[PDB]
Amino acid sequence: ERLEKYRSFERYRRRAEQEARAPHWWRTYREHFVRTQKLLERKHFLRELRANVEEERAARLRTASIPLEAVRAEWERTCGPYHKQRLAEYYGLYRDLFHGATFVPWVPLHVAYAVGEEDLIPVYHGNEVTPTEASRAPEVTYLWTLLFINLDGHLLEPDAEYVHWLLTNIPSNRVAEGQETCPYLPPFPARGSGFHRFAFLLFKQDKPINFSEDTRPSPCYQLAQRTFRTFDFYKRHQEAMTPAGLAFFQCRWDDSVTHTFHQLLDMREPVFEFVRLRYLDRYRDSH
Amino acid sequence: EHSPEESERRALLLKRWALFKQQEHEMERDAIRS
Amino acid sequence: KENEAVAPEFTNRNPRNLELLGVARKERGWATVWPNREFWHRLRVVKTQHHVEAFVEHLNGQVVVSASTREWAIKKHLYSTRNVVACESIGRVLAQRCLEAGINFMVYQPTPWEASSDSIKRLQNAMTESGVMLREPRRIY
RNA sequence: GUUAAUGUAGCUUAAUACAAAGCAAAGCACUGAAAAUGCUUAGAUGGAUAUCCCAUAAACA
Repeated sequence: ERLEKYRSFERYRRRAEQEARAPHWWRTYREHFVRTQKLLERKHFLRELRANVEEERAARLRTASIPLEAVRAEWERTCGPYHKQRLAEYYGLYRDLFHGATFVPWVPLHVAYAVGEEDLIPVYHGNEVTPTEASRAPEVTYLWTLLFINLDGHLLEPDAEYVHWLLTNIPSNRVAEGQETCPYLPPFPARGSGFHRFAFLLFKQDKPINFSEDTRPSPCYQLAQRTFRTFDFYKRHQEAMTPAGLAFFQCRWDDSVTHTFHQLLDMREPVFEFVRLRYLDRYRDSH
Repeated sequence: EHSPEESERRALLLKRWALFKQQEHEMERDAIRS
Repeated sequence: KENEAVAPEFTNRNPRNLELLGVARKERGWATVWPNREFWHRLRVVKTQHHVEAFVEHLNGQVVVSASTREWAIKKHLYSTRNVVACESIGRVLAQRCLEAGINFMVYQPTPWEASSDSIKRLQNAMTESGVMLREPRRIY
């Protein structure tokens, strides 16, 4: 009785997993392989909800339901930005884009790809959107600077990346007024490279700055001029640029990708795949 | 034999009776501690 | 055409490139311990005394999707944090957060008593209807 | 009144940030008892700084 006994196996498993996370003298797997007033007002509503007999009746009748849409909007306002950072960091955007610099987003950036005019394809964090679905520029809803990247879409150099379209001196929310430094190009992910992560970055602009260096010919179909580095570009403008918004999706190869490489990029489709007696008696076993 | 309506009515107050006892025990346990 | 030049090998850097493709390595160790580690993501469901929480954790130990009833948005519309419906709601909320995160596949390993729980079963029913798969794809060798 | 305690919910310096948290405790079902398990129940800043403090309760009194 003196020894403590967890009343469920998982509690020991969770405790053991938590114990394994911390380093220990004994060998473990990881070592080898590794405001207030608002709340008071909120609480008053909670007591009212508990008091409501109808809610209690549903609970005992196990028929109660909750509206997902209402919860979703509230969640974004309260702690949504913090979760936004986790997804970006988990996908390695910060390490690849800013060389390890980490920023908590503050602007709830949202992007969706317009399917003609009837509907527009969402762009979640870590979303999956086919290149066929990216033939057009997406709608962004959130001065400012708006930038598009294919983090791993570069075909020749690992560190380098290409811009889809870059807008500068964006006034407030409207994006039509931004300078079209880079014309829009549809995604061109190489076949057999799996999922390419594309990150959409929003930077706060303290003062309007003309990015004549970042201006590119419209239309431009050359990869040699599309290649760029986010880190040095951000460093050159780090004084007036503080990132606050994010949105990124993953895309596979698709039939449109063949069209993009050939019709306008005008180059071969890139294809890759990960690759996993006397004299002779002495030579042979017999001797 | 209780009717289904009676069980529903009793079920609601049985929760209150459980609540009334539960509150008493907390006070009773604290009362013993004092 | 000069553009036709293409490099011999790609330089994909996405952490989930292999994982989403299915070629990423799955933990094949821990042969002396139960259960299996052949899962990229796992659903961790923790029921506290007053709150019910469900998390999705990758092999690296970083939760990507975290659903908790203590969160303000869900609870204000949720009558009692501890309830069978709460497990259903958190499952749908966890699914919606799973929808938010872009993760479609996860491995769930309920315990004998947890599996028997109707609330967890309904929570799984909420997950399956929302599309979140309780079984992950097999690794590609 | 002098000394002194002592004031988020049984416990916690959980927290003042994105939640007033986790843990203890509770009804019923399940019949050796217990425990386990399913489904369910109730709650706090009696209080401030960004130490006094009033309340409370003691030795002095």
